[PDB]
Amino acid sequence: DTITLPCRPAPPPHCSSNITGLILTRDGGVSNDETEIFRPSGGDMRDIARCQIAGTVVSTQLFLNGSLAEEEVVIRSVDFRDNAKSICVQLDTSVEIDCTGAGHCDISRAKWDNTLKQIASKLREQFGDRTIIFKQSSGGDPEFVTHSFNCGGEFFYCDSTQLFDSTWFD
Ligand SMILES: *[C@@H]1O[C@H](CO)[C@@H](O)[C@H](O)[C@H]1NC(C)=O
Ligand SMILES: *[C@@H]1O[C@H](CO)[C@@H](O)[C@H](O)[C@H]1NC(C)=O
Repeated sequence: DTITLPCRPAPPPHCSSNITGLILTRDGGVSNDETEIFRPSGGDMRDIARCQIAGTVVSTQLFLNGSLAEEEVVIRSVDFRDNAKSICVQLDTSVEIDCTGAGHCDISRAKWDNTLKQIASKLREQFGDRTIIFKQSSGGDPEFVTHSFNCGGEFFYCDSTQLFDSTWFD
């Protein structure tokens, strides 16, 4: 099985990338459900220091191409206790996005799931034994809410509401 994310306009095949990390923002679990909600960020991915892992392509939410870890998912922040501070996520293996040109870029469901199992068990190291909920960016504009990227001089905007709709370790 495969996660089919629609994008506008129809991304060319050469815009296939590797996901090598992502910026998350805890809202975070503010007055108790024994949970933590995390959402992908809509902010500039260079407006977050101590996450100097981006290569060349301009994006939001995830890092297309760019730097990987030595061989364990590494999650960092300037202060996890402050929810205004974004969380840097750097992978160890990259999940490939295959843009076929029709209108959607595709992700192996199995690859994502286990990239999510590792992130959540890393977040669970920092914050402890609590439910890690992955959810959609909660707005701002039609830009913010999507995974946007630059490829061939143009911006493509992908409905990323599928990658972030999970709960781990209830
Ligand atoms: C993505 O994944 C691996 C990372 O080592 C790389 O060897 C491969 O060439 C990359 N392919 C694409 C399409 O990004
Ligand atoms: C990322 O790297 C691959 C392999 O070099 C490249 O072909 C692809 O176009 C890059 N992705 C983007 C969005 O430019």
